[PDB]
Amino acid sequence: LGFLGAAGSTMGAASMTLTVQARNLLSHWGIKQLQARVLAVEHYLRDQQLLGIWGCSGKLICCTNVPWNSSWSNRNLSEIWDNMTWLQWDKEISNYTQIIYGLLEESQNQQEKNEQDLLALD
Amino acid sequence: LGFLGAAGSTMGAASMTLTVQARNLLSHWGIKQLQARVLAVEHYLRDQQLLGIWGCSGKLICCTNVPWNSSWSNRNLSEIWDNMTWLQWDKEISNYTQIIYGLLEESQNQQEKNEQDLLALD
Amino acid sequence: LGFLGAAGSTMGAASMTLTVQARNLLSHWGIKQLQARVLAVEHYLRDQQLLGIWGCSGKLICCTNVPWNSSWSNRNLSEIWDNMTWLQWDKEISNYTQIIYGLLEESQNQQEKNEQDLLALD
Amino acid sequence: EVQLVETGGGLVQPGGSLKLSCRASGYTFSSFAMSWVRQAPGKGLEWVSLINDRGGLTFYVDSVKGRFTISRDNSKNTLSLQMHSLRDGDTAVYYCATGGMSSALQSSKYYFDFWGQGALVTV
Amino acid sequence: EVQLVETGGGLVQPGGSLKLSCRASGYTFSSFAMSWVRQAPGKGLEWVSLINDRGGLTFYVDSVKGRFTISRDNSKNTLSLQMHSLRDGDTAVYYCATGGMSSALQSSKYYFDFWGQGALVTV
Amino acid sequence: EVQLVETGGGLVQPGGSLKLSCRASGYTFSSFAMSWVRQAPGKGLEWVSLINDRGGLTFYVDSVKGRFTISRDNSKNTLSLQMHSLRDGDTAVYYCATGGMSSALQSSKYYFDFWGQGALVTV
Amino acid sequence: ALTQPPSVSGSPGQSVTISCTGTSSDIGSYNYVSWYQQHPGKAPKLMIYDVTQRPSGVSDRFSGSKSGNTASLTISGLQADDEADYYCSAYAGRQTFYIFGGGTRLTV
Amino acid sequence: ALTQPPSVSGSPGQSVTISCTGTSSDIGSYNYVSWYQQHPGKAPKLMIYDVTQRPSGVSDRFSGSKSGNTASLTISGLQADDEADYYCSAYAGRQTFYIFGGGTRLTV
Amino acid sequence: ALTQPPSVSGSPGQSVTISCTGTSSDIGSYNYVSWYQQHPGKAPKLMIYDVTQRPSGVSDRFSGSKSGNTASLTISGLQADDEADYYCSAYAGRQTFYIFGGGTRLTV
Ligand SMILES: *[C@@H]1O[C@H](CO)[C@@H](O[C@@H]2O[C@H](CO)[C@@H](O)[C@H](O)[C@H]2NC(C)=O)[C@H](O)[C@H]1NC(C)=O
Ligand SMILES: *[C@@H]1O[C@H](CO)[C@@H](O[C@@H]2O[C@H](CO)[C@@H](O)[C@H](O)[C@H]2NC(C)=O)[C@H](O)[C@H]1NC(C)=O
Ligand SMILES: *[C@@H]1O[C@H](CO)[C@@H](O[C@@H]2O[C@H](CO)[C@@H](O)[C@H](O)[C@H]2NC(C)=O)[C@H](O)[C@H]1NC(C)=O
Ligand SMILES: *[C@@H]1O[C@H](CO)[C@@H](O)[C@H](O)[C@H]1NC(C)=O
Ligand SMILES: *[C@@H]1O[C@H](CO)[C@@H](O)[C@H](O)[C@H]1NC(C)=O
Ligand SMILES: *[C@@H]1O[C@H](CO)[C@@H](O)[C@H](O)[C@H]1NC(C)=O
Ligand SMILES: *[C@@H]1O[C@H](CO)[C@@H](O)[C@H](O)[C@H]1NC(C)=O
Ligand SMILES: *[C@@H]1O[C@H](CO)[C@@H](O)[C@H](O)[C@H]1NC(C)=O
Ligand SMILES: *[C@@H]1O[C@H](CO)[C@@H](O)[C@H](O)[C@H]1NC(C)=O
Ligand SMILES: *[C@@H]1O[C@H](CO)[C@@H](O)[C@H](O)[C@H]1NC(C)=O
Ligand SMILES: *[C@@H]1O[C@H](CO)[C@@H](O)[C@H](O)[C@H]1NC(C)=O
Ligand SMILES: *[C@@H]1O[C@H](CO)[C@@H](O)[C@H](O)[C@H]1NC(C)=O
Repeated sequence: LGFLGAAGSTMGAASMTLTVQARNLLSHWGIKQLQARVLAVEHYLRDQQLLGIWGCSGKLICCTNVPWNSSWSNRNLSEIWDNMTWLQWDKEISNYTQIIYGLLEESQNQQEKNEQDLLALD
Repeated sequence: LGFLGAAGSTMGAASMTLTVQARNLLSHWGIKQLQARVLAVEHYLRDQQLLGIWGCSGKLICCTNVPWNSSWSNRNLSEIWDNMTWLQWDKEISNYTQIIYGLLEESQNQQEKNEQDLLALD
Repeated sequence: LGFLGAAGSTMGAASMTLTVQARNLLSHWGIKQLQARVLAVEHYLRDQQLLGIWGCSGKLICCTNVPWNSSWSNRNLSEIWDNMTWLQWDKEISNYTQIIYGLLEESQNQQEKNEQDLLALD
Repeated sequence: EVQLVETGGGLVQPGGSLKLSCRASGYTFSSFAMSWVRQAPGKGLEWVSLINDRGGLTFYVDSVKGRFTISRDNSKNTLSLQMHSLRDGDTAVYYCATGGMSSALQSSKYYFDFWGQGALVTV
Repeated sequence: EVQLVETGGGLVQPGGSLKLSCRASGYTFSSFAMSWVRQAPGKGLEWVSLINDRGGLTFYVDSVKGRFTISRDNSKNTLSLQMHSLRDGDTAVYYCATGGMSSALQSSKYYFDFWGQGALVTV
Repeated sequence: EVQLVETGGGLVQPGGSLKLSCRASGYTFSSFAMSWVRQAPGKGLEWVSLINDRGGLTFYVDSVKGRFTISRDNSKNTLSLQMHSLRDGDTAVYYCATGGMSSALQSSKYYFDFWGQGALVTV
Repeated sequence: ALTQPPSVSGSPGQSVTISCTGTSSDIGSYNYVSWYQQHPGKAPKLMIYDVTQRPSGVSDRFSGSKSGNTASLTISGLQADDEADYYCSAYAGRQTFYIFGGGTRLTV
Repeated sequence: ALTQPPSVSGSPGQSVTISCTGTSSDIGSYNYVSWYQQHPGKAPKLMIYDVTQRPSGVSDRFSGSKSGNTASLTISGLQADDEADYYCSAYAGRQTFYIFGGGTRLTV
Repeated sequence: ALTQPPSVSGSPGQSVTISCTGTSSDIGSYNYVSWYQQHPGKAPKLMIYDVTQRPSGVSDRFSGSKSGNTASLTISGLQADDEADYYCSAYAGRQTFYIFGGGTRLTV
């Protein structure tokens, strides 16, 4: 395949190319070229910070404790993974992204506190 | 609350707003503005590198194996967490920061080596 | 020792100074100085991204499931760790670096998928 | 004045279920871990369950591990215990108590400071 | 038409070994988890082993845990079972079946949809 | 010449305690893992404890797990064993030995290369 | 094992119930209990899965339910063609994976 | 359980000791052994915690100590008002959390 | 323990075999089986390690092998100087670390 080769593939199939996409995020006139590189770095770091905040700091794929709400475009399970591409999915739930992210942050802080308490039990 | 809303709160109470603060670290004339952004990125990375070095790479809160020395401003336990703010604490132990950081780095390298040996036991 | 003090030491001995080296990666005319800092940041991030991709996101030392091939400059085990420096080792296997990296990426994606399946077993 | 006041209880058939509750005041409810302690008629004291102050961590004695639920509502200042699949061996006075584990920032206790009077449960 | 067809089997001395295999078609082999189920002569059904669709995760019933290997080749559409250190207690018909665990993206089943006819193994 | 020389030992009452030590030379002390091996009077050999070369990892046979401490001082080239809550069953010669686990960079052995003569402990 | 005691019977056209009793955590906590129809010398056919579902190819005669720690298979009006052994099985919490019940024989 | 054997007694004004014997790891390793005063039909009152501490509201009469795997409660000069059952309890390593001892009766 | 049954013997110049039988997973899965020569009142000497290796200082007389769950030590032509107890030992999967066999006596 190669970079974005999986863009037209189903969401399930495309889950096998996350490595490929991840590597291509990093790999006066001149000042505007320099500005663009700096902004690209800041963007990269923001995505990494969210993964860190959500408790998914070193994974391309991870699980969380936030249940999927049926209100968030319930489109079955197999229909999403086998008969839809990621480009379509990103529109199906575009109005829920901020809700989901907020939930992911909250159901991390709750976990860190529980872990901290357990480490204090002699 | 919001960004720095917890600054006047006790250290204990303020531990619940770490997420808020973390997100606001990332979120010729023009060249000096560009320079400032670059330096902010380097600062961010230095803090992340220390967390990585200390074995606390993806957590807002983590525990270590370094004991607290009573010489490091022993101010009880409940007094620190309930009747002090983080701004005050940062002055109470400002002369011990480098000592603590050095200890945190050493009591990581010792742990990585022990883990490495255990993974070689058939 | 200090920065690069271990460069002439054996590979084994030098494994104890990884912390030292890691910290020194971060710690019109003016525009070229700014460019150099930006590029240094991008380089740093590329190394961190690989460690993330390989499943070794927060460690200076980690293990993988890729076996060492004898074709990759088989030089025994104790000879490499006790009678060779890292500078020499980097030449002994310079033509296998890309092969090894590719294997390390593949034998991660396989692991993430297996972990994902296990988390779905009620 | 710290008070823990239990309610609920009564006689239930073996194989049945019931729920106990405890209201509390005189202290910040949300600042303390709580537990239920069993006083069988002639045994005096048995630990049953422990819940932390945020209501997220629960621990049980093995004998009720698959049957009892300990829960909290910090807006109501209420502790509660749901007991399922009751046995005759569970006949006891069940006491509401504050203590046990703590927040890890505040001098963990590992003992009980306050007791209610307890609900009587017969099975 | 989905078909699972077993081969191999036969009588082997206790302490010996043998290998079974199952060829399959009528479905994408690589899309389904598979298992072997034992039918002892008078017991009917015992689960023996489960393998996921990518051939990376295997699970065993404790009684064969240190003796049997379950494996797959998705280019050949073949499921196989290697049985070592055989016991008389392993006499049974061994069935090839599709089902059990799934991919976690596709409605995990936890049941068997298809069965072959089974190989007869005597020890 | 590699030598391991034990000291300490003697007769101790059951329920008492004692400490053994072993000095060593002819090799870099810090390069090898070490252990204590028990020779009961008529049993010959029992493994008791293993310590790695940096003195950070210790392993014990279950029978002494809650009673014995194995420790090292690499500046003194000394291995030591503290035995608490002694039992009559611990009467044995205790040997200082080099070997067992290794550094993971250096050909792990899983056998003992050198032995001292051992201290005699009677309980 | 799960228990499906011997034996169940009835005249053609009558309904019958085949039971399957578990323990506590197995069919009590997991809604993955299946039923199979086992012919005397043929591979078994799936009838019921989850609790109440049936695969295509299975007629309306076969239905079922679960309550407490006990499951059952119901045949709405028995045919002579149903003289088969019935087996129940269920998911076992990733510890033993699947538990089959001792089966039971249906006579028409 | 921990053992506080029956029974302890003395005349008013005499000191008494109430024992509590554990096993190995429970009160041997954890300095979290508490004592309670149990009245006949009333909730118990905390007297001692940790090893030697007492809460406000508890008088000087009650003190205590621990050695080896055995703990004890000391009453420095017994009152008739102390006719209560005594219970000891201790932290159990996050496995069973708390172990209560069988209690023992004090008669003045 | 591993079993090295009593007893082994032969005339000077004859070869002898000393066995060491394990169980299943210990010497079956780990190729870390060593043999020691134990003199009556002296510390033991290492003869064999891994399966077939011997340290410097050990002569050609001592060799060995492993098959299945059983290991053995072979002496190619017995000397009177070999009247020692022999012990086998092996790695035990990081659970018990090392298991020694009951030893056995060699008489020339
Ligand atoms: C799924 O999203 C819906 C829509 O926001 C949630 O329903 C709302 O829940 C709040 C909670 O107090 C109610 O006040 C709203 O009135 C609910 N909205 C509707 C339309 O009923 C629902 O709770 C979410 N479910 C989950 C599991 O998160
Ligand atoms: C706490 O800090 C004090 C002060 O640095 C440490 O005490 C010193 O320890 C070194 C160790 O060799 C001695 O040489 C110094 O003389 C000690 N200083 C004083 C004033 O006594 C102390 O060890 C630290 N404790 C812990 C637990 O780290
Ligand atoms: C070690 O590297 C060698 C050299 O690339 C590998 O050998 C090749 O394996 C492929 C696999 O199909 C064969 O087609 C090549 O012909 C092999 N080359 C040679 C020279 O034989 C070898 O498999 C690698 N071993 C491991 C363990 O990865
Ligand atoms: C494109 O659609 C066709 C329709 O059958 C399908 O076979 C093909 O695999 C699809 N390609 C990708 C990249 O998914
Ligand atoms: C929706 O989910 C149900 C669950 O069984 C499934 O049967 C149905 O086919 C799904 N619909 C689609 C469009 O996949
Ligand atoms: C988001 O809101 C707009 C508002 O009109 C709506 O049209 C759009 O379809 C919504 N998107 C989703 C994913 O519901
Ligand atoms: C400020 O001090 C008052 C004093 O009672 C306290 O109630 C209040 O919560 C404090 N505010 C913050 C943010 O801590
Ligand atoms: C200091 O710690 C002790 C430990 O019990 C506590 O009693 C005391 O009140 C604490 N002091 C302050 C100021 O909190
Ligand atoms: C740090 O050292 C200076 C030196 O005078 C001292 O005044 C200051 O109080 C010290 N800070 C702490 C936290 O002790
Ligand atoms: C340099 O080589 C000498 C040769 O003996 C050795 O002793 C010394 O330690 C080496 N230095 C380093 C830094 O390895
Ligand atoms: C190569 O490895 C073998 C394995 O035992 C070892 O004996 C030999 O000395 C090693 N060679 C070198 C140069 O270290
Ligand atoms: C890499 O390939 C070149 C090609 O000539 C060769 O000279 C060099 O030695 C090779 N390096 C290694 C590590 O084999």
